[PDB]
Order: sequence, then structure tokens, then C-alpha cells
Amino acid sequence: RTTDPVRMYMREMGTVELLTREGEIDIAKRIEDGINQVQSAIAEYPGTIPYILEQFDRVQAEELRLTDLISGFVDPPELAREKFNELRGKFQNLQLAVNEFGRDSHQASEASDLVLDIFREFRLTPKQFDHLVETLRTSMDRVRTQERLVMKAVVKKSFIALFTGNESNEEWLDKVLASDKPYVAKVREQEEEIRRSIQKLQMIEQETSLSVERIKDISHRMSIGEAKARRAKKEMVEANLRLVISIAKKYTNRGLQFLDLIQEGNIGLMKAVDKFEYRRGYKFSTYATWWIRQAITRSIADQARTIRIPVHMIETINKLNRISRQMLQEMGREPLPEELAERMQMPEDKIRKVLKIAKEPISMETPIGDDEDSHLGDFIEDTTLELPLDSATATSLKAATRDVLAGLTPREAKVLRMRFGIDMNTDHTLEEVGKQFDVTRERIRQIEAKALRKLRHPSRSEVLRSFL
Amino acid sequence: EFDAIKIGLASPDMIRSWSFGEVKKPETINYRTFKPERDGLFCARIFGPVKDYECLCGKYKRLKHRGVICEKCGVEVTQTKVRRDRMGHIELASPVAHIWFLKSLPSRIGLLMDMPLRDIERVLYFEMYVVTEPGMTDLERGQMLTEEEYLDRLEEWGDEFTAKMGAEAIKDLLASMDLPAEAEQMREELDTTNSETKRKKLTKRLKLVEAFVASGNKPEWMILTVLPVLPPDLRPLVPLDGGRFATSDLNDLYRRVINRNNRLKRLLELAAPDIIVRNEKRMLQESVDALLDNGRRGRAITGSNKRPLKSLADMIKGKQGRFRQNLLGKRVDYSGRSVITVGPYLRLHQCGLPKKMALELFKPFIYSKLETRGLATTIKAAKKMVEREEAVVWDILDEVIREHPVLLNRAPTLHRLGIQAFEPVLIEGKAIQLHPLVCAAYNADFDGDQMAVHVPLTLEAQLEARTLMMSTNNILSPASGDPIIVPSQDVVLGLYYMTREKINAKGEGMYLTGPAEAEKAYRTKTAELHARVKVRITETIKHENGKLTTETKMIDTTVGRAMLWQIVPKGLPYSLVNQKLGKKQISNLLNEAYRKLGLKDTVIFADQIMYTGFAYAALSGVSVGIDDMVVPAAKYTEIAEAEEEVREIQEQFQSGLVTAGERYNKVIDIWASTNDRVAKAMMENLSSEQVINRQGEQEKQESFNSIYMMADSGARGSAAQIRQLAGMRGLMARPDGSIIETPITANFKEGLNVLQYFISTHGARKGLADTALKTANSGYLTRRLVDVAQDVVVTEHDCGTLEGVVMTPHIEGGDVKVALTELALGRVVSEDILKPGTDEVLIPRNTLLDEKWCKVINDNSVDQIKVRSVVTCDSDFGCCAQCYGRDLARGHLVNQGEAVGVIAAQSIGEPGTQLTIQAKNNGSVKLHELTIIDEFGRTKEKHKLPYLSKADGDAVAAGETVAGGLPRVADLFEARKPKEPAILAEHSGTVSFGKETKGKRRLIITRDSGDTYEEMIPKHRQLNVFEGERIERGDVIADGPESPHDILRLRGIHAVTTYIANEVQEVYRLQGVKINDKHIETIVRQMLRKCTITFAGDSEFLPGETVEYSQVKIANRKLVEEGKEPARFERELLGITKASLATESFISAASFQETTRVLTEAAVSGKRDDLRGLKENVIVGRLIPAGTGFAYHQDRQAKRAQ
RNA sequence: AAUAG
Ligand SMILES: [Mg+2]
Ligand SMILES: [Zn+2]
Ligand SMILES: [Zn+2]
Repeated sequence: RTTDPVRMYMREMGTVELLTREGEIDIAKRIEDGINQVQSAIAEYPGTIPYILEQFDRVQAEELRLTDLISGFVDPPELAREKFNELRGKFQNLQLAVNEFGRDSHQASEASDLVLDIFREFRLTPKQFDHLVETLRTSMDRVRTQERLVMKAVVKKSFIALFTGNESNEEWLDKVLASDKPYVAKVREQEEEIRRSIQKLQMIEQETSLSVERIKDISHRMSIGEAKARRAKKEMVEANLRLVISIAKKYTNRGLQFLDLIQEGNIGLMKAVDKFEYRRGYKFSTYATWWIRQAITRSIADQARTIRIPVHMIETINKLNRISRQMLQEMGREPLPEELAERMQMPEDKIRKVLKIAKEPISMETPIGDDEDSHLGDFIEDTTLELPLDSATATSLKAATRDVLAGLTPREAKVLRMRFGIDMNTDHTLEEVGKQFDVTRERIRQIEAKALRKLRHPSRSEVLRSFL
Repeated sequence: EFDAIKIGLASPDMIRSWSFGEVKKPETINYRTFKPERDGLFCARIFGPVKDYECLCGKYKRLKHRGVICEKCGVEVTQTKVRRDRMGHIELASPVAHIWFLKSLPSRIGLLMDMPLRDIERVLYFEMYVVTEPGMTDLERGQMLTEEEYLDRLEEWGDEFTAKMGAEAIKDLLASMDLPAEAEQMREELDTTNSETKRKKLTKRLKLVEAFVASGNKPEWMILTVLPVLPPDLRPLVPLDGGRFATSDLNDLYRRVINRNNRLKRLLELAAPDIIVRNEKRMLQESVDALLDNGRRGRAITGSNKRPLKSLADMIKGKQGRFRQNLLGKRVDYSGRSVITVGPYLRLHQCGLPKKMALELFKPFIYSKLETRGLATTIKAAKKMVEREEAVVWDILDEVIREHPVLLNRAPTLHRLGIQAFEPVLIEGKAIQLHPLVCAAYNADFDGDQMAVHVPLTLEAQLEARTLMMSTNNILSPASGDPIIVPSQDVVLGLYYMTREKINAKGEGMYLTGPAEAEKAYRTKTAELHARVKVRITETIKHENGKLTTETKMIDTTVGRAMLWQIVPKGLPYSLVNQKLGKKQISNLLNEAYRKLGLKDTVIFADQIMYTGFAYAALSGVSVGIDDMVVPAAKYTEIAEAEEEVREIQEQFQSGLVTAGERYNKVIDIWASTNDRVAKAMMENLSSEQVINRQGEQEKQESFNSIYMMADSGARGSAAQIRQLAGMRGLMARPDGSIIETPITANFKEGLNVLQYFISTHGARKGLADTALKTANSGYLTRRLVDVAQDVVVTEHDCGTLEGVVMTPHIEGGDVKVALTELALGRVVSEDILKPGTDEVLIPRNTLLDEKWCKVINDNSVDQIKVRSVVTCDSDFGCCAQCYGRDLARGHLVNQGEAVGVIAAQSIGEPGTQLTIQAKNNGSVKLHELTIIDEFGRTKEKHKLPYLSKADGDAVAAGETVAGGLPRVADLFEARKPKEPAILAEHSGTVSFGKETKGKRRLIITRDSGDTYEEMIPKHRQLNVFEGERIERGDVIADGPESPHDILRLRGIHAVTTYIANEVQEVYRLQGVKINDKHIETIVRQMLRKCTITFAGDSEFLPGETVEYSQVKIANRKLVEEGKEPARFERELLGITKASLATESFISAASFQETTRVLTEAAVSGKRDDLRGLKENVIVGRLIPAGTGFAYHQDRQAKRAQ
């Protein structure tokens, strides 16, 4: 019924109900719960804790930034040193009781659980958060690729029987070798490929010391946590799309269209949802308005002009316009550049620079004068063109130079030709001109001087004199 | 170099192949250094260096490093013009539908996918899902799912089916189509179909599908994945004075596209909610649509100037587009313009050209001659000499222009006589001097007119100017063959004054030895110019066979007539001069000189006539004065009588005897009769005078009144204008058109009062506005005609056809409207002209009918002949010389290579501005209608026979009672259907009434085979048919205007040709315009160029397909040579616009109008243009295949054959 | 737009 994308966007946005305070706190709690599940999943990894420990080891040595290590502390280097020393001590304890007493022994589980509790009271920077997520993601994906290759090669029920615990164990390989079903001849042939596949698997498992069941459980927990956090974040964004529109309504007619401002504000809103904190007690609009404003205005600064102006110069231009408008109100006439310079505490030359670099390009379809069928682009010359008189003069000069050179000794003519590039692709210095017959810079220089002296004689220079 | 232009869809790989790089940022230039930014819209790494043989680094900065790519920057060391040729590309994050293949109705995507456009937009606008792979499910491809339904069936089935939304869905649907399978399915369904609507739909879709299969195009290429980017120098960002920059709107559109694409990529990287991603995809589609065609999808995107941005479609299309502004017409060098004055001393081949203007125009020639003769050592010295204006430069200029023809042009150029070549004569001044005798050709008068001048450079152009375009070659009108250099105004007046006769003038009755002694008597004041004398005249007569008979005899004449005989060329009778010479008489003199003596004699005679006329108009002293307007004394009495009788009629109205309408009508008739009587009395008083003769008596003499002489001679003025000067202005009309009862009873000599002047202004304003608007209407009509007929060239000599048209004198009542001689002059006989009542072949086949054979036809009383026509020509391309006949502008048979279609279109279009039973003879009666034949056997009365004194063959004596111009021409040439067309008999058979079904009635006809054909007739129709009557095919059942299409269907090609020609000629002859019928026949031939196939046969033609007739004829000839079933067709009549748009070449069709439709159809079809017509070769810069270029093209057609 | 043809 309509074609305007604006109206379609409002139809799609209106179908989402607006949140309340309780709803905002509930959604924020769900986001935090998902992030906590992901953090717990990453913590149950032999490679994760040593990385944090060595990062703290470098930080406490006053060699690395503290902000890059951690961003906050969960409360239900005055303090960071104590907590990280506790973390180091408990990691030592867990490594002591990880395998000596038994993996199923209560020590290895209780220590890990309280390590999870300790790590839950940490707020890491999102950068190394994604860094740790990516490694396990890649490992799990490689496991998926190898498993799907194995399934494609073998293709069933026999694997399903022994997928639970013997997916990567050599017992499955031995039992397949023992099997004598009619299709197991080709399966035994493919066992050579499966051998290399599982040999590649062995390195990754010892890198994790978790076999297959543990990594599958960690992957499922992480996937569930990320899905839950993503759903909550999407709900918040869809709730606040209307706030994005209300903010973006005020920056129309500044080089960008309405939907562009809406989309930039939406990106700002997503960034705000990524870093909201409901413990502070403020409502979501208060924090999100700043980020939506920033995104929209940075987008205007970067994409509203055919010739891009840097952000600092954009601010200078805007504040010049504001000061000029206040001074116009103050004195009743346009502010001259020196008065503006004095009020800006900047040089007048800088003011003039800002003044002429703050003009948008004119359109080539703009009519000239009072006409309406005329266009500016119809009156623009091609200043790069060469006049035919100049081309004819160049051809005449070439002919005259050839005739003059023909009246000289072949050696001098060739030397001058090489030294000036006539009838040649490149010009040459005295060295390679000497390289012709006798490599002599002082000699080549003398013969060039002689040639110029003879060409300067009025007897054989009246033809070339007319070209000056 | 190239032999054809090929159009088609562009694949992503092809667009990538065109590209020299990928545009990744919307940056254009730095704001300080003004240098191109890397990976931007102006990147030097993609499009080329900004300075010749340099890089942005400045490291490689000479020709020594040509072709070397700098490692620091990446800019190739080459020329800068490469930035006009190098293209780029954008890798779109999501597929985008092409707006032309989506919304240019009919939609190609919808037609191919057999889904309505609304559904396609719903899928595109992310409102509805569509199934791509149905899988093992009841779902079918192309069936729409709402989000609710999609979620439901996603839970129900899972991954069995794939459903998508957007342009990706349409691309997947188009990619999965099996084109041969669809073609087979439509063919099978067309075999077993009866409804004509579904037949039309399947035939259209089948045409599209098989075009796609044949062309090699893939349907999914209609959805864009890679977007090409125009070279920067075609969308320049250039500095203006003061630091301002001028830019093209394409930069704004491209920046929008790039920004939205980058935002889409960033949103997909951030894993945004689906609503935001859908929004961004909608915006990307909108931006690409705006870049391609702004305003087609919806609200046009506007810039900061609050006006819509100009897109690529606007670049290529429209009156201001590239085709018409820059390709079909151009600004040229070696050209000038100035005001035109009159040179009465010039010769017909000469034009006065200013010295400074010639110096600027012929500058390279002057440089060349200065260098050649050693006056200038170099070209710069020559430039200095020319700038200093030395005398030797003037001598060089004279030697340069000595025999160099120059082309003079005046806008508007309505016909080819608007450009003519002259020999320039250098004159001091700033105004061009134009020969008077050519002004009528140019429609040029000296009230502020300006002319343009062009210098032909090469030898071929100079010889074309001398041989074809020179004014002495063009003295006949190509539209009618009549002379176009006929003298006018003062010339005529002078020739009128010198040849008049006066009673009892000085020197009457004198005997003169010849013209020389008449001149001597005039110069000695012995005899007046108007003295009746006897002069010895030696007259030479050149007969038709060439016999030259010289007779000397004494003739009664005047002094002026002999003095004028002094300049008449030998070979003409003295009777052409022994009369008073008005415009018609001088026209006859020139025509006889051309017909009996040739071209050189005619040119010399015209020059001498114009000299003599000017001289004796000067010597006459003819002047206009207030006493020359003689108002008759009867005017006041007539006005009084009319007023009194009007008062009587008003009294009768007050008595109720007559109604108001009767009163109005009879008052108007009263005043019209009064105006006629006053005009007659004024003319009678002004035309005659009384003189005393030699005997002393009173004799009546024709008046020498200046106004009477001006009007009677035809110099200027008519009867109506003299009426207005010295009689009554008459009844005037209101703005709507009604006539005001009281007329203007004053003339311009007495002066009008305020009311009379206001009434006059009412009509003056209407006339001026009508002229202003009809100018544009006529221009559009002429352009359409030129487009439809531009391909018609005389390609052969004889096509070897026996067909022809039947020609008879035009009878529209009791008198001949036009003679058979005027119709037959210049046409080639198709069937032997046997003498009536005899078997002697008077005129054989294939003989041109000239004046001699026209006299032969007239003498032997021949009524009907048969002649070759362009409509009946059998040539595969163009026409042949015999079917065309005489070239009216040249007088002989038309030459091969003559572009007769352009001549026809110009001939018809030029006069568009001027555009707005009792027997009377003795003979026998013949019935066919009613015809009254004379004793000689010629039909001289053609009368209707509504459904009589004398029966068939009964002789009848004399007196026995046997009992909106220009719109009309445009509607005739557009084959428009009348509002209430005549119902014609579809088939021959017996009429029978029928069941009067409610709403409108039905009738039936029984054919010779007994089959019943049912006809559907509206209620309000005065049927002329009666049951039991065998109405012939084409017989009128209900009266009304006849549709030309019905005429073609039921009567044939000859009938529709005669209908169109007769109606157009009626419109033109009402206004007195003489245009030959062969031009109209050429246009009608271009109207009859398509045929719909009724029987498929075995040839590669589908039933119900509109294809070119020439292709069918060639295929039928080949199949007959192979002895196989030929195709059967019905010829179609198209309007000139539709015929122009349905030509074979897409270059011409795109250049005409509707560029988007033509280009879209050609692209989907994969058309190939062979460049066979004039417009294509004009656009590509090649020689046109007509005239001097004709032979050239023929040679190429040989080399391709070998 | 205004003006000339
Ligand atoms: Mg004029
Ligand atoms: Zn470089
Ligand atoms: Zn022919």
C-alpha cells in the first residue's frame, strides 16, 4: 500500500511494545546472566586461567596497562593485587589437585567450582574477552569439520554407538578394522585418511586435556549463553528504536537523509546496550541518548560532505557559525573576520581558512542566470587541452631541429641527441654518452660545447630563432 | 573498424572485467591538497593519474617511466585521458534488483517468473516470504508466505524447505528456472488453448523465454551483485573561480550507495537485529534505484538545491539527453553568424561575406598560404601577421576564398533549401549580404534575421557544396517541382510597370526597328514606357524535337515590352512578354526558360529579370499616399440602407414574427451582403479611369493607382486587404468564435473608434496565439515523419515488379479537382497505355512521363492509367528508381542513393505552419455510383447514388436534372481510430438478423460455405443492411468515419494508400499547398512494414507474431526455392510513432523517444544493430548510406559478402 | 526567465 521505506520502518518498529523500569532491569539481568554463563564456560578451560595469570604478572610489574587487564570488580592496585594473588594461589591449588587425587575425585571438582566462583567476580575488558572466545570457537569448529569429514567418508549406527566416548579413541579405529560388513572394504581403505584426521585430533585434545565430551559440554554451554545474551540485547534494541527515532528527528537537513540518521543512531544504541550497567540505578534512556547522539553526529561529520572535512575542523566550523550568529544578534551587522578572530582567540588567517573551506560543491545542473534550460556544466572548459597552433608549432620545431642537426657532424648530432633526448625515450647524462665510444666526461662536455657554439652561429640559427 | 553494435545484459564477471579496481570509500579529494583519496570515487590507482606521465608520489614523473606502476602509490605512469575510459566497481553486500527490469512496464522479472509485480515488490520490500526450494513438501515454488505462516511451517517442516525474502529470493528463483522446460511447457499449453487472452499472455512469455535462451543471457543477471562505476572524468569535480567546486549529481548518488553498502557490511559484522539489517537492505535498494533511475520507484531524491538529482537514465534520455543534444546534433568549428542584408548586385551563386568574419573563419588557410609563399617563416609569425591585419594578409584571404564555397543556414531549417552553398564575395561591413531570389527558399526577410555560415574543409565537402548544395543547382522545389527562385515584390512591380499599356501616351503609333531603338526612344524622351507602338521582332522558337525556327515580323506592343525582350534568351515566344507581367506571368517565363532552354540560361535570365525589375521599380516612382485609398461614395448609402433594414428586422422581432436566432442570422446575412457590395463598388471605382485618346474621345483605361498596381501585380496585397484599407473591415468574431452582430463599418483610412479597435484585437490575439502553438505542433509532426522515413533510400534501379497503382483524374463533384497530367508527371508506367477503343500501345511500360508524353496523354483523351508506386515496390531494403520516378528538384529520374524519405518528411512537414443532381456537362450516363462521360470518353462528373431521369448509357444534355488542418494530418499519419467508426462487412455473404441481446445487439451473416459469422453491433446504429442481401466484403453496414485499419483489412493496401493520400491532400489543397503524392506514399509505405503471422507453416515464425514484412518475404522466397509450405500473414498499419519505435535498429529507436523501454527490450532480447540507416551512422560518425556515401557502403557489403 | 527571427 506504500512505497516509502520510512513508513515501512515505522510500521515494523511500532509493533514492539515499550519497556518499563522493571522490564529494563529484567532484560539487563538476562544479559548479565548470559555473559556470566559465557565467562564460566571460558573459565573451565586449562588455557584460560594461565593467560589471565601471566597478564597480571606483567601488569603488576608495572609494565602493562591496568585497564587492558580488567575493567571492574563484581561486588554483591590496592585491591587488584590482593584478588590476583588469591587467584594465583588458588590456581596453584587446583593444579596440585587436578589429576594427582583424581579427575572424578571431589577435590578436582570443588576447586574448579570455587575457581568459577572467584572468576565470576571479575569484569574483563571486551577485547581479550573476544580473544579467549575465538580460540575455543576455532577449536570447536575444527572438531566439527573433522567429524563431518569422518561421517562423509564412512557414509552410521556403529559410530552413533561409540560417538559418546570413543569418537576420538583408537578403540573405535580398532573395532572398525575388526568389522567385516560388505561396505567395510572401502571403509578400511578410507581408514588411512581417518588415521591422519585422528592424528591431527590428538594434538588438539592434549592441548585441551578434555577429550571430546568436555569440549562438547563447554561448547553447548557457551552457545546457549551467547544465544540468551543476544536475545536479550535484541529485545532491548527493538524496545528503544523509538528513542533512536526521537533523537534522530533533530538532525535532518544536514547532508544526510532521515533513514541514514536512524541507522547510525541504531548502531549507537546497540553499542549502548553492549555497555549498560543497571546497578547504577539510572534508566536506559539517560545513558543511551549520549551514544545515539554521538553516533549520529559522528556520521554527519564523516559522511555529509562531498569533500570530507576532518572532525576537528567540523567542530571549528560549527562553533564559528554559532559565534557569528551570536555576534550578528549582538551588533546587528555581520561580524567581520577580525572580530570573529578576536572572539575565537584564533588568528584571522585561520578564520579565513575555515571560512573558505566551509563551502559545499555546487551542482553542474544549476541554471546560469535567470534561465531554466541552462546548466553550469555547459560552460566549463577543458583547460588540459592543447591548442592546435601549439601542436603545429611543436611539429615545426621538430622539423627545424632535425634540419639543423643534419648540418652537423654525425658524432656531434648523435651526442646532442642523446644529451637532450631528441628522437629517444630517455635523456642521458654525460656518463652514458661517453659510454657510446670513449668513456670521457670531460671530452663529451667539450664536444657538446662545440656543438652548441656552432649552433649558436647566426648562419645556422635564424630558423630556430623564430621559435622564441 | 566495427560492423555492428551488440547490446545485452551484463554479468558480474563482465562488470568485473570492465573494472580497473574496487571503490571502497566515498572519499573524493583531500580538502587541503585537493588530491584524490585512495580507494575513493576519484582514485588515481583505479582510474589513472591526474597529470600526464606522473604519479601522486612525484617519484616517476616523465615518459622514461611509461607503463611503470609506482610501488609507493600504485598509480600507473600514463596519460590523463585514461580517466575518461577506466571504470570501477562496487561489490554489493546484498543483491539489488535492477529498476529497469523491474518497473519498466511490462516487468521482465514478473513476466519471466509469471508472478505479479506487486508480489515481487512485497518480497523485495521485506513484507512477504517466498519459497525457493520446496523440497519434500506440499509447498510450491513462488508461493508467498507471511512471517506468521513462515514461522508456522518452519516449525512444521524444519529444514525441508527454503524460504527467503528480498532480492536474494528473486535471484534464487530466477537461477533455478529451467528455460527449455518452460519453453516446452508454454508451447504445449498454447497447442491446447482457445482463449485469446491467455494465448496473448503465453505468446508474450514464450517470446521472452526463447529470447533469453537464444541470447545466452542468464535471468539472474537482472539482479545486480557488482555495480559498475563511471569514469571520474565523465562525472567531474572541477575547481571554479574563488575556490568553489562544481560537481555532478552522480557523485552524490554513488556516495550514498557506498555509504549504505559499508553500513550494511558493518551491521552484518556486528550481528545486528534483523529489523535493522532489513532496513539497511531496503535503503541500499533505494539508493541503487536512485542512482540508476531517479523518480521511478517513488519520491525522487533531491540535493541541497531542493531539486531532483540527475541519474544515468537522465544522462542518456530525453530532449536534453546525450542522444539528441550531443549525438544527433553538435556545436561545430569554422562557423559564424551575423545579420543579413540585401545585395541586389550579387549573382545567384554569390553571397556577401564580411572581411573580419572571413579572416576568422579561414584562418588556417591563411596561415598555410603565408607559410607557402614565404611571407611567414613559422606559424607563429603567420599568427602575428594575421593579428596585425597587414595588407598582404588581405590579399592572401582573397586568394583563399577565390573559389571556396561557403554554406549559409537560417533557422528553422524546415527543408533542405534552408542550407545552401554560395561563392563568397568579401565586403566591408559586419552584415552578410544575401541574394534576393533565394529569400523565399530561406523564408528570410530583412527585419532582423540572422544567418549562420559554415566552411567546408576537405575537397569532398567543397565539391559537395559546389555540385549539390549550390544555389544554382537548387531552383526547383523538391516538394512539387515548381520553381523556387520566382521574383517577388519590387521586381514584379517593376516588370508590371514596364509592361503596362497606356492610351494616348507620348510616341504612340511609332514604328521601331527593334528593342534597341525602343530603348533609344525611351532614353531620349521620344516615347514613354507605356506607348503602343509597332516593333520589328526577331523570334527564335526551339521546338520539342530541337528545331530552331527564326521568324522576323512586326508586332503591336509597347516600348517597355520590347526593352524587356532585350534580355529574354533566344528560344522563347514573344507572347510571353507581350502582356502585363504579374507574378504569375514571370513565373511562367522562368518555367518556360527552364523547360525549353536548361539551367544556365534560366540562371542568367533570372538575374537579368531581377536587375531590370529593380531598376524600373526605382524609375517608376511608385509611392503610397493617403489619396491612393479611394473610398467609394456608395459605401455610406449602403451602410444607411443596411442600418434601416436592420431596424426593420428588429421591429419584426418585437412583433414576434421571427425568433431571436432568425433575427441574428438575417442581420448577419444583411451585413455580409453589404460588405460584399461595398467591396465590389470600391474595386470597380479603383480599377478603372477615363482618358482622352488621340481622336479626342473618352476611353476606359486600367488604373495606375499605386495600391491597385501593388495588389494586381501580385507584388504585395490582395483584395481583402484593400477592402480593409478603403472599404469596410466587416464582421468580427468573439474569442470563442461567435460573430458580433454589428460590424466595423470603418476602414483604416477613416480610423476606428475604441470599440471597433477592441473587437479587432479580439481576433488579432487569437491569430498570434494560434501561430505560436501550431509552430510546436508542426515541429513535433515533422520530427516524427523524419524518424519514420529516415531509412528510405533509392537502393536499386528496377525491382522487377509488375504491381502498380491505378491513377485517374480527381473528381469531387461536377468539376475536376486536379488533372491526370498533374498526377502523372514524373511517374513510370506500369501497364501499357492502350489507346481507348484500340489496341495500339501508345505508351509502353517503364517509360517516364514528362511534359511531352503528358501532352500526348491529354490529346488522346485517356482517363485511367497504371503507374509504379513506392508502396508497391518489391525492393528488400529501400525503394528503386523506377517505382519512385522523377526527382522533382532535379527534373530527371531519381539517382541511386537519394534519401527520398527525408525529402518526403520535409516536404510534408514544411507547410505545417500554413495549415489551420443536375448535370453540368453533356454526355452519357454510366452506373457502377453515377458517372457522366463526355463524348471524348473522359469521366468528368462523379456523383453518389443514394439508395433518375436517364438510365444506363442514356445520353444527357447540359442542364438536365438527372437527380482542423494540422490535427487532422497528425491523426491521419498516426492511424488514429475514429470515435464512432463505420461498421464494415467483415465477410461476403447473406445478412441475417439476430437475437437482440440486452445491452447491445447481434447480427449474423451466412457465407458461401454456409458458415455463420456473428457480428456485435451497438444499439444506436442506423444499419443500412437488409436481410436476404449479399453484402460484399468491405460494404458499409453502419455509416461513419472509416478506420484506416479496417480499410487495410477489408480492402487492401491500395485502398488504404488512396484513403490516406486523399485525406492529406484534401487538407493541403484546401490551403493551396502543392505537395506531390509520392511523398505521402513513401510515408504510407513506412506505415505498412509489419505483418502478423496467421499460419505458422514450417518457417521459424509463431502464430500471432508481429514481424517485419521484408523478413517474411525473404523467408518465403527461400522456402519456395526449397519447395516447402510458405508462411501466411496479414499486413498491419501502424502509426508513424509506433512504426518508428518498432524498427529493427535499437539505436534509432532509442534516439527517437522512449529510451528506457527500447533499451530494456533490446537488452533482454540481446539485439544486434547492423547500422543500416542514416541515424545510426550519424551517431557513430560514419558516412551515411545515402548520396556520396552510398557507394562506399555498397563496397563494404561486397567485402562482407566475400 | 526576458528578448530577436
Ligand atoms: Mg524576419
Ligand atoms: Zn608514486
Ligand atoms: Zn520498385
